[PDB]
Amino acid sequence: DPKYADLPGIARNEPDVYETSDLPQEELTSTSVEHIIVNPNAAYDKFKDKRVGTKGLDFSDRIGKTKRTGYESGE
Amino acid sequence: IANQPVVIDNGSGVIKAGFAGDQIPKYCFPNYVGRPKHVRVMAGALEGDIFIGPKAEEHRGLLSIRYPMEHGIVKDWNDMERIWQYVYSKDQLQTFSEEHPVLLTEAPLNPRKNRERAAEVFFETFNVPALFISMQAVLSLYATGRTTGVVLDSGDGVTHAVPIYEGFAMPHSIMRIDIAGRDVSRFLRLYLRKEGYDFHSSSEFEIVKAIKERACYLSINPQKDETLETEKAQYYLPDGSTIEIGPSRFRAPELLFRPDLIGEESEGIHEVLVFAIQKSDMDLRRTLFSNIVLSGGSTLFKGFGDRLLSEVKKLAPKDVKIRISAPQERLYSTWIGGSILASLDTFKKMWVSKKEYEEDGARSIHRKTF
Amino acid sequence: IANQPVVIDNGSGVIKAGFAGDQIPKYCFPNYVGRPKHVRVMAGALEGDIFIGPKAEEHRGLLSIRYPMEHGIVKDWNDMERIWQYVYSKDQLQTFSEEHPVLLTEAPLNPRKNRERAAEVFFETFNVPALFISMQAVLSLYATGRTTGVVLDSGDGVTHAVPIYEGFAMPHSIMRIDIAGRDVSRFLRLYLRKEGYDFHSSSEFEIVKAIKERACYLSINPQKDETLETEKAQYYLPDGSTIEIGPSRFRAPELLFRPDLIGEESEGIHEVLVFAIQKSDMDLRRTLFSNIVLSGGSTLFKGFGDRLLSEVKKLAPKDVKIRISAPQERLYSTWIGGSILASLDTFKKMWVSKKEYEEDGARSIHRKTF
Amino acid sequence: AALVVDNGSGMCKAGFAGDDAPRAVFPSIVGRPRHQGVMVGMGQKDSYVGDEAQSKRGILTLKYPIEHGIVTNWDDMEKIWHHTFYNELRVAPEEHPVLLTEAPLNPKANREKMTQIMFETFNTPAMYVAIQAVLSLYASGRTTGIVMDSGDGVTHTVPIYEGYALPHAILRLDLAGRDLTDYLMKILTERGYSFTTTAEREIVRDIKEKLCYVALDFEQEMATAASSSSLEKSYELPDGQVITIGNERFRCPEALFQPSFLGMESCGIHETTFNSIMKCDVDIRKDLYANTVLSGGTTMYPGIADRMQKEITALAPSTMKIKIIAPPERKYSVWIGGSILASLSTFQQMWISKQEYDESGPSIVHRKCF
Ligand SMILES: Nc1ncnc2c1ncn2[C@@H]1O[C@H](COP(=O)(O)OP(=O)(O)OP(=O)(O)O)[C@@H](O)[C@H]1O
Ligand SMILES: Nc1ncnc2c1ncn2[C@@H]1O[C@H](COP(=O)(O)OP(=O)(O)O)[C@@H](O)[C@H]1O
Ligand SMILES: Nc1ncnc2c1ncn2[C@@H]1O[C@H](COP(=O)(O)OP(=O)(O)O)[C@@H](O)[C@H]1O
Repeated sequence: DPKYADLPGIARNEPDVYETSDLPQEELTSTSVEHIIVNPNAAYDKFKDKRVGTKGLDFSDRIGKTKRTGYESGE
Repeated sequence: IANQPVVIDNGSGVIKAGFAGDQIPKYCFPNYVGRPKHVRVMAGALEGDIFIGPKAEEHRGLLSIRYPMEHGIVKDWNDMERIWQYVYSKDQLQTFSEEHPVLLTEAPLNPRKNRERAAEVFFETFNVPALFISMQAVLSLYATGRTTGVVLDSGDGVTHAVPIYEGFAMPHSIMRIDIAGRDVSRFLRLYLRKEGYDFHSSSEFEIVKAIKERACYLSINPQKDETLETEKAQYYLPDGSTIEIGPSRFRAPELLFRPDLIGEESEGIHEVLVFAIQKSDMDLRRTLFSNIVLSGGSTLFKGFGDRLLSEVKKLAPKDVKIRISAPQERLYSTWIGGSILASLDTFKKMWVSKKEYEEDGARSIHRKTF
Repeated sequence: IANQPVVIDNGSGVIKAGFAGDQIPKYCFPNYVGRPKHVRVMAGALEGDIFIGPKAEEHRGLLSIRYPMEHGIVKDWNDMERIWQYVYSKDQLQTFSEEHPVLLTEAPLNPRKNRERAAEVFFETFNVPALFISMQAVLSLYATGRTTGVVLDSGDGVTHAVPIYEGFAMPHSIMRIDIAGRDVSRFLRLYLRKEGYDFHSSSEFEIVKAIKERACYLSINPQKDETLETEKAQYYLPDGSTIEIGPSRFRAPELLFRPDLIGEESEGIHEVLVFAIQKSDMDLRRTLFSNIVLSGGSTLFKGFGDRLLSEVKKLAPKDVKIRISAPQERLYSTWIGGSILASLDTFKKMWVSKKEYEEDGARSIHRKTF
Repeated sequence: AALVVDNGSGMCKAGFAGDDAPRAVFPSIVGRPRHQGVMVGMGQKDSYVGDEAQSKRGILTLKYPIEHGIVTNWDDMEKIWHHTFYNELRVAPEEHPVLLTEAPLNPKANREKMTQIMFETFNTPAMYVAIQAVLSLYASGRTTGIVMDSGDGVTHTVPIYEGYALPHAILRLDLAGRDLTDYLMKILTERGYSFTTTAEREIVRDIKEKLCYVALDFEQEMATAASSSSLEKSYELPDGQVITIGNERFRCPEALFQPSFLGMESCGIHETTFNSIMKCDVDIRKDLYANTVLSGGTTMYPGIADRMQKEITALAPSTMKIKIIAPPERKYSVWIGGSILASLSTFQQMWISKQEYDESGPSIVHRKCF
């Protein structure tokens, strides 16, 4: 504004930002899906107490005693 | 460490994150590595040149977005490290590796080099005290509560069926295919070029994904619905501009069962699952039939599962009842299963200490893992 | 030098200058080379020809004025030198090149030769120890505060419409037109000649340019108002001669958008801007519609922005919100941003020292230019 | 016997079945003057076909319906075709079947539009359209080979193994010499050779064919050429202007080797072809290494085969020997390949007649494509 005052060639009456007056899932809805929550804390506390024993569950290209099984020990 | 374990839903195309004590991942985002395709001289643009989150989620037409997990297998690990640092950053966790137990995800029969490289990061650069990374199938098992079943975990760019009864592995029956929805989106831009739409950018590929996740489904009849007259649904661009569709929206994921269109041999992963069924035990099969595990966001199509039910009817014998196990938020389902697994206290033997990595590393990875 | 930097409001038709801290270029005057209308061989004529300001604003039917920079192409190098010395004199600068830092501003489509030759004069005849060459769109953005934007300028013949988001140097986004009010007024006086009004001398045409800047507008219904019978309001010259204008008051400027009868079938920068839109991407385009900046002096017209608004409204599709920022001091916006850039500390390192120019020269110009 | 009509992206070529020299060697470009207030010049055409447009190139607006081969206004080229008949052979299209050209990844609507023009408009007794690369390999005399086809509007490497469809590796690429000419006139503009219209483009594309070659070590050759002042060769143009080109000659084709110059978000031509190579069986790709079929008239360049060869050779294993197939007549081998292709026994049965089209509509284009 003071610059506009001090500058003679600068005219006025200008709506500066000239603009355009602009004015302003289904898979679950199938005949066969059953999307169910496991109730994370419920199933978690359930399987949580179920201890799991392991004893060197080792398998990668390991030769000796052909059959192997993960979580070897018991708990 | 006695801290909250970092639960990362590291999917090939959708890599989310969070913690165990939280039943919702708070740091969800897909796979993306953007590098500015434009020079910047005048001040006003922020830098880092590897943008994750907002910058990448706003300036799509400026950053050369990379999807470093090539079929879930990344070789530009450096970028992933920076994304993990972004996770350690203020926007996601403000924590350290040493400060928390960590949990990432895995795919079956990956190249050992990737696992080794990842362990190098998390135990050399990052220095997690106790950590273990495993299959997404177990996460889904927690998401279902089931223990018996053929985990059909088919994400963004990987499709795999994991047959496991009562928590007992059967790798010979377990199959894995490193191709999925990402390629159907690739095929979608192939449709674009079929009708002349040179939207080659990764951002343009995201627009393609927006249509994929916006106007696409599965018509259960192949030629009976393909050879008909299409209405050519006018999709609205990131400008809202009209673009028709054609039969494209439903005939695009057909390639997943006839890979010959892309010049590939396969059967349609469900048939590979039927092969796994054949690899299993006769009456124990029926259970797995009823164990219709649904995983990977690529499964989101109207009539998708029903088309696969039709596939079952075309290939499975009578009365071998199948039972759809749908997840609500399939992507979070995996993460929440990981939250359950990470929240397991007994994880002692299940994790891998940092000193263990210092003892053997690779040998101890592949040793302790399957 | 550690002094007040000379902030210059450069230009092919209007070149002004001032300093940092000043809110206005202290001495506002246009670009012109004022030579006499007579043979200055005989003594007692308008020799020297260094007629800037009151000297040019003194003799009217005695001066045949010239114009050096023609669409960013300056050829009257020595005439520019004497105009510089006029500025360097105590009427405009009151100091020297050695005594104060100098800032140079440019636009695209400028050959390196102009930059090199001007830098030769500025570092050899004049000797700026702290000199930098820059753009003008950057300065207009500085004045508007924005960094993201479709910056446009309306100079004497300087018209670049480059969409620049966050100060990103995007040379492939360059869409520069080298024409404005200059030739517009030239064929507007041709219309005057069509109705009997000859203006062949420079000053004789400078009065016509004063009309261009005074009694000329944009009738938003160009062919409708053209088909409508005009009334031809009478203009009064410094001589006071009655001159009706009428349709021609808006014909030649509306002819910019509709170059139909020019021969030089130009565009009307909205078309060029749509081409720049195509260069950008819909995600960025949607934002940049709202991010449009105007500059220069030819923007000054009655119904200017609104006519161009109507133009793009006829161009842009639905649900496309466009906003075109355009203050009142579009000329000074460059100078304002020059003072802003002068206030930048990076700019101190951005400038090329005199010694640095002596070391490389042209390579230093085009390397340290940005 | 038939009508072997080639549709060059730049110029044109045509003739009957079995003709050796292309008859319609003229610019496949459209042009019209500035239809303004002036009257006609003793009565003349409206549209200017090729050489007519080439003749009075100073005003005739050199345009193209062609968008890297994609014809927008089919009326243009069809009138050109009518006149092309009645220009070269003066034969009606109804007595001889026609033969046309195409490029992969083309929207079928283009070819169907073309087809209906030939039947509804031209009433051809039979018709056919095929890929130019097929004619190139036809002229070579092979069936197994990676036909790197390169028109001056588009580029598409065509890997073939005993005349078999391998479109997954075949990739269209809108790489035009016109694009290089765009960048070329742009860099000329900053070299003082500031020119704008398409007439300038015609002259400089001929100059591109005159001295624009392919170097071997672009940066090293660039530095030496910067030092080799004699290499900056001159040529006094048709107008009084002269030129200066030492870098420019090879500086411009590096955009093909580096999309960075244009920001094409692609790969360089050599590794782009290698990417297309990577989509196949590496052991049959061995044959393709031997089948280095360099085709397309836009490959007539000095020092291009060794450049490309060396690049992919650096990408290839030592045993994987590159064996260039590139006759200098490959430009004509397109039309001549079609001309001698018309003389094929099976091809005299392989046709699309009037009732064959009419009674099938545009649907017949799909199976009658190749
Ligand atoms: N001596 C030369 N030097 C450089 N380039 C050349 C030379 N001779 C020909 N060319 C290239 O050949 C191109 C024209 O050949 P081309 O056969 O590709 O034309 P076209 O119209 O694309 O034909 P079609 O569309 O049928 O392939 C020009 O772009 C030019 O770059
Ligand atoms: N509606 C949809 N249609 C097709 N694909 C989808 C849809 N929604 C998500 N996807 C795909 O599935 C992916 C998410 O599945 P996810 O299991 O996270 O993949 P990954 O584990 O490989 O990241 C997304 O990256 C997306 O490509
Ligand atoms: N009211 C007006 N109407 C038309 N043109 C104008 C008006 N005011 C200024 N101009 C034009 O704009 C020019 C000033 O803009 P500027 O950006 O300084 O031009 P340049 O950069 O070419 O000197 C003047 O030379 C004149 O041609």
